[PDB]
Amino acid sequence: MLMPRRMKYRKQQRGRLKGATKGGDYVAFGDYGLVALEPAWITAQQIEAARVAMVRHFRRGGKIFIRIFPDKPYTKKPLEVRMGKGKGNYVAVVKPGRVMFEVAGVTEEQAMEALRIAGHKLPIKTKIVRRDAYDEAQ
Amino acid sequence: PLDVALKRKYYEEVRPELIRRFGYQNVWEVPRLEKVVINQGLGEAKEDARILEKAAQELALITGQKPAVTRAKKSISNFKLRKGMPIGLRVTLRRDRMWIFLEKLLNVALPRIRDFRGLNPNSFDGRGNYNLGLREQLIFPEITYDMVDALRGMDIAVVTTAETDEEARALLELLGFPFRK
Amino acid sequence: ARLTAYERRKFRVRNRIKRTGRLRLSVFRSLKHIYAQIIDDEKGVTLVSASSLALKLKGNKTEVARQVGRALAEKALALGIKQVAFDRGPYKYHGRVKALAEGAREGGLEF
Amino acid sequence: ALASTRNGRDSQAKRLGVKRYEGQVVRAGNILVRQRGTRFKPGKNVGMGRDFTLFALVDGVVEFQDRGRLGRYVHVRPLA
Amino acid sequence: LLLECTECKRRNYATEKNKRNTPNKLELRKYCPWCRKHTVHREVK
Amino acid sequence: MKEGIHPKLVPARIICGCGNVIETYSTKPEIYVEVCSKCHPFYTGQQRFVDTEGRVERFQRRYGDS
RNA sequence: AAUCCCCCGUGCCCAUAGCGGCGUGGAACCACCCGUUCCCAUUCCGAACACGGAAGUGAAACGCGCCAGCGCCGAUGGUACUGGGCGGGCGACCGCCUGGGAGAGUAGGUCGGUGCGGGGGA
RNA sequence: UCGCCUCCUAAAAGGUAACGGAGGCGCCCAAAGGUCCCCUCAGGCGGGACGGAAAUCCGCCGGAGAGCGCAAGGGUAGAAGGGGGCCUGACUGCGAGGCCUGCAAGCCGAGCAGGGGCGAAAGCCGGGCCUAGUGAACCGGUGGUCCCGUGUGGAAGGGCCA
RNA sequence: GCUGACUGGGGCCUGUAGAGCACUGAUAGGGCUAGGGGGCCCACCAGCCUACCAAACCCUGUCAAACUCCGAAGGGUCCCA
RNA sequence: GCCCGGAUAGCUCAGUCGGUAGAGCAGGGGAUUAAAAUCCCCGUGUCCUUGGUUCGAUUCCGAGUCCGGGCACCA
RNA sequence: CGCGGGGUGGAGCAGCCCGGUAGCUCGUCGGGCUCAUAACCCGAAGGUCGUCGGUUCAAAUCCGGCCCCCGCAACCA
RNA sequence: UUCGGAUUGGGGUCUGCAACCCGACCCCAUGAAGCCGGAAUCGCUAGUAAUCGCGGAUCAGCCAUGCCGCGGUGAAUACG
Ligand SMILES: [Mg+2]
Ligand SMILES: [Mg+2]
Ligand SMILES: [Mg+2]
Ligand SMILES: [Mg+2]
Ligand SMILES: [Mg+2]
Ligand SMILES: [Mg+2]
Ligand SMILES: [Mg+2]
Ligand SMILES: [Mg+2]
Ligand SMILES: [Mg+2]
Ligand SMILES: [Mg+2]
Ligand SMILES: [Mg+2]
Ligand SMILES: [Mg+2]
Ligand SMILES: [Mg+2]
Ligand SMILES: [Mg+2]
Ligand SMILES: [Mg+2]
Ligand SMILES: [Mg+2]
Ligand SMILES: [Mg+2]
Ligand SMILES: [Mg+2]
Ligand SMILES: [Mg+2]
Ligand SMILES: [Mg+2]
Ligand SMILES: [Mg+2]
Ligand SMILES: [Mg+2]
Ligand SMILES: [Mg+2]
Ligand SMILES: [Mg+2]
Ligand SMILES: [Mg+2]
Ligand SMILES: [Mg+2]
Ligand SMILES: [Mg+2]
Ligand SMILES: [Mg+2]
Ligand SMILES: [Mg+2]
Ligand SMILES: [Mg+2]
Ligand SMILES: [Mg+2]
Ligand SMILES: [Mg+2]
Ligand SMILES: [Mg+2]
Ligand SMILES: [Mg+2]
Ligand SMILES: [Mg+2]
Ligand SMILES: [Mg+2]
Ligand SMILES: [Mg+2]
Ligand SMILES: [Mg+2]
Ligand SMILES: [Mg+2]
Ligand SMILES: [Mg+2]
Ligand SMILES: [Mg+2]
Ligand SMILES: [Mg+2]
Ligand SMILES: [Mg+2]
Ligand SMILES: [Mg+2]
Ligand SMILES: [Mg+2]
Ligand SMILES: [Mg+2]
Ligand SMILES: [Mg+2]
Ligand SMILES: [Mg+2]
Ligand SMILES: [Mg+2]
Ligand SMILES: [Mg+2]
Ligand SMILES: [Mg+2]
Ligand SMILES: [Mg+2]
Ligand SMILES: [Mg+2]
Ligand SMILES: [Mg+2]
Ligand SMILES: [Mg+2]
Ligand SMILES: [Mg+2]
Ligand SMILES: [Mg+2]
Ligand SMILES: [Mg+2]
Ligand SMILES: [Mg+2]
Ligand SMILES: [Mg+2]
Ligand SMILES: [Mg+2]
Ligand SMILES: [Mg+2]
Repeated sequence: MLMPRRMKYRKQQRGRLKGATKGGDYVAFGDYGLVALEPAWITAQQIEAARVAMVRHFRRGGKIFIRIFPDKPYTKKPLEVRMGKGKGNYVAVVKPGRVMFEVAGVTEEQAMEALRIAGHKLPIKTKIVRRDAYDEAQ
Repeated sequence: PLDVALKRKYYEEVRPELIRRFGYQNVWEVPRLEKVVINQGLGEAKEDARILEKAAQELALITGQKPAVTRAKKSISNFKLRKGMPIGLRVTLRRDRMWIFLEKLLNVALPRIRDFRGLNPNSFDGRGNYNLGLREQLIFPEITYDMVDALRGMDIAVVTTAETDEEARALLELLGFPFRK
Repeated sequence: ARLTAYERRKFRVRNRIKRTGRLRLSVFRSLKHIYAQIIDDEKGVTLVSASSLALKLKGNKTEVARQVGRALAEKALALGIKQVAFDRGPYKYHGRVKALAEGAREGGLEF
Repeated sequence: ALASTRNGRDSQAKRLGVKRYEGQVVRAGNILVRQRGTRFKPGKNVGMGRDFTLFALVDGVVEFQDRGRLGRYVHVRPLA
Repeated sequence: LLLECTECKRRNYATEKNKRNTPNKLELRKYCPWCRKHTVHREVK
Repeated sequence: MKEGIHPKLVPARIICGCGNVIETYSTKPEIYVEVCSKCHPFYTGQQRFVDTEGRVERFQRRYGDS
């Protein structure tokens, strides 16, 4: 689905969405990227919604990178009220300026119209990008 | 005794051959031979601690040293083995007593091994020491065959100052170690 | 293999001595000679020295040692030094090192 | 168990740490540092009790010493 | 198993712990008394 | 060597299919060895007695005369 | 005697002293080395520790150099964050002032420095 | 669920809540204690009869990832870890001065005296690497001792120390 | 009866924000490779191919209250004003 | 804390005028015309432990180990 | 959701408590007796212990997660 | 095991057009299971049962330990 195997701890505190993406952010694997303009918990099921929209969009062809991963467990109570925490029930924290997704090996006009679909499945505003000198060398 | 025929054979005619072959700026650089360590691993006597001191009596007789006993490092389930117990005898012999033992080994023991088309030459350990092991203990002259209750073999470690296998081979060859080539 | 047995026991006995905080009567002994040097730490400083080298004596290395002890006491006591602690370094207290130390009383002491 | 709550414990805080800082005047006996491992070793005129606890041996002032991979050190300087 | 050990005289003692089936013996060791100085001290009662 | 607990290890003589090995210096002097290989029977000082490989050799030999 | 240089101790800074490669040293120090009588040793072994030595060797170890492949150290500039003072946004969060200011990274650095004492040359 | 220990929450002193997130204790050891002396891990690669992923042995590499009786943390081979010899300081009489703290408790503690242990000594030694392994007081039991002893001598019963 | 909050200077203590991936874990893409998933040639040790399994290892790229090679601003405390 | 009763080869156990050890279902062997029962033979069981009593001790004195019932007590 | 019990050869049930050893009935397989089948007799085979993790030298056994099973409960409203 | 000779290695002999599949026999080597057989079950009343050898038919040869016969020695036990 997308999810770790093996966790150290089952549940973990919410924390803030403060700041800028802190890495990720420079477009390392592909010809075109999708970058986050807003912070959000992006869900294993939103990610896979986007991934499939793109493969469906081209031919089973192309190449797709993803590059954000849902390692943060997301609890919810049932309709109860208050005794303990839990349960269940996975997100990836995503700050502004991060490259998620990022396709390659496809025509610009394909990638861009697929990346546009892809971001319609996301809770945040997004930006399509290309690739650069600015994405350096390393 | 400081004489010991093999010791000699090493000094007169093994050393020079080695200097002639590899060629050596220094007297020390030419391989010496230190430490034959003999070691019997015996799970055989584990719950019986009596059987052991017979094996150490046997090892003494052929070595001329009483071995000390090795005891189990960690505890392992699958074959018995509390982390206490004696696993086997191990004797270090050097310096003369070493020699007088290797002589006997070359000229009597291995000859007495059933089959024996020769010592395996892949047992060199890559930094230039050599190891081998024997199935039965009665291939030695000091063992009378009526003093065997049960067969136990051992592991022999020939340690050498030779930095490499090649040189180490040469040393031992020249000393009369029969090799399967 | 890092940091040998020699250098462990080396440190081991120094450290213990160095806590009590006396002057240190340190002993180096080579296969040829035996030297002894009385140090005050926290100044990092040597005060009295004695060697089988600078005394140029020989024969029976132990007996040579008893002497370089008396040699140290005598020179040392001359500056007021009486109490110190025997470093013994990485050496068993025995033989040559024992001998220098039991030759280092008659003079400043407790060894 | 799992749900109701299996958690809920914690122990009392141990009020651990440094109790005298550099150049504070102390007296023989004052404990200087309260600590778990050997996190500061005893220095000049400084004792260590069986709970790893460091005290002044003498009246004086406390100096701190960072000896690199020899760890950190607390001494008391007399003029006691 | 709480431990109680007299010496020989004056029956006052000093107090110990061995909860256990060894040492199981007379359980005796040298101690200082309030009595005179440093006698033999055997376990009891 | 710790004095006690020990085999004597005194000079010896010793025997074989060969003559004596003067070397000895062993426990328990005057030992008789069954046979050695070195002394050159049985392998070294290669005798190659009794020698094998005859069984590919044979099938071709008495064969086509008959 | 100061000064310098080499060695031997022994401190200190605590890897800019490290690893690896290479080279070099035996007169003197030092080591390995000769032996196991004696003191003393090995859960077996004079390996180690110990003694009595002095024929040989700087092979090992140690010391001294030189190499930046690794390791270690590492700016300046710019950001992040932030004491204090103000704004903006439904929110998540964001910006301005003034003061403090990393981490990663880039440029580089580095094959140590040094105190006391001896021994020897100066 | 209720006392105790470890971690996080806890906002780089201490402290800090919730039917917040996770685990442990109610023991254990006459050696798992004191001292003197010695020794140094785990792992990996290579070699070695029965021996296998692992028993024991030999080589090189391996600054600690192992070990430290048990949870976790901190610590730790320049030992707190592993082996051995002597031993019982897992002493008695006290205790300068502090940590902590509403009280009462808890905790560390140099130093002096009596008599000892190990060590050539310097010295260390008032249990255990440390932080849980525990329970005011009142009632009473048992051992000792000097103290009290209802006219007096005893006894009854108390006190005091354990 | 000048010691106070506050403030200036100086020392020491700390492990948060930020960041990092050296530890503990998680983790995307690729490479190289143990064991095998056995296509099988075996059905003798063999035994090669892997657009599947894969440790470690290299390269790119990330995440963490109970991770830290690092680490501010501030905060505490003592001295002198 | 108590007193007492129970502890036996493989199981149940039955057995103290003290000098020797025992029986049924088991186990095995052997017979029994179909497969039970019923017949005939052999098992340290060191009879609940240690020191002590005399020739002798399952069985006698000092401590105990374990088990029950009915009592006790419990700051 | 909540508390309590369970999951082991084909079937039903022990063993888990107290770490090392998996047993009982039935079924199944091979022989026998019978003209034959059943009954009956003599032999045998067969479980990794729901599952994933952890503790230990060692886990059916001790601990945690998840998955099914059975039972209890769900009141003043 | 000087018991017992199954298996296997090598070497040959004879018949036969031909002995790989599938022959019998000789020699060297190899020497397996087997220490009187669970439940069960067969034969035999006298020259029988046991035990020992011999011939023949078929047939080139032969897997014959089979079958049909021949004699040597030679028991036990039947209350009922
Ligand atoms: Mg980055
Ligand atoms: Mg959401
Ligand atoms: Mg409600
Ligand atoms: Mg959108
Ligand atoms: Mg090799
Ligand atoms: Mg070598
Ligand atoms: Mg806490
Ligand atoms: Mg560093
Ligand atoms: Mg020289
Ligand atoms: Mg020379
Ligand atoms: Mg050299
Ligand atoms: Mg940097
Ligand atoms: Mg800067
Ligand atoms: Mg601000
Ligand atoms: Mg920087
Ligand atoms: Mg360097
Ligand atoms: Mg220096
Ligand atoms: Mg000089
Ligand atoms: Mg932490
Ligand atoms: Mg805090
Ligand atoms: Mg704070
Ligand atoms: Mg704080
Ligand atoms: Mg609990
Ligand atoms: Mg290893
Ligand atoms: Mg190996
Ligand atoms: Mg550790
Ligand atoms: Mg821990
Ligand atoms: Mg631990
Ligand atoms: Mg820890
Ligand atoms: Mg000890
Ligand atoms: Mg004594
Ligand atoms: Mg006080
Ligand atoms: Mg108080
Ligand atoms: Mg004290
Ligand atoms: Mg005293
Ligand atoms: Mg003494
Ligand atoms: Mg009351
Ligand atoms: Mg009372
Ligand atoms: Mg009176
Ligand atoms: Mg009266
Ligand atoms: Mg009266
Ligand atoms: Mg009274
Ligand atoms: Mg004022
Ligand atoms: Mg300040
Ligand atoms: Mg953060
Ligand atoms: Mg990491
Ligand atoms: Mg953090
Ligand atoms: Mg830095
Ligand atoms: Mg003022
Ligand atoms: Mg029956
Ligand atoms: Mg059937
Ligand atoms: Mg039937
Ligand atoms: Mg489970
Ligand atoms: Mg397991
Ligand atoms: Mg009601
Ligand atoms: Mg109602
Ligand atoms: Mg309603
Ligand atoms: Mg055929
Ligand atoms: Mg027989
Ligand atoms: Mg039969
Ligand atoms: Mg015929
Ligand atoms: Mg016939």
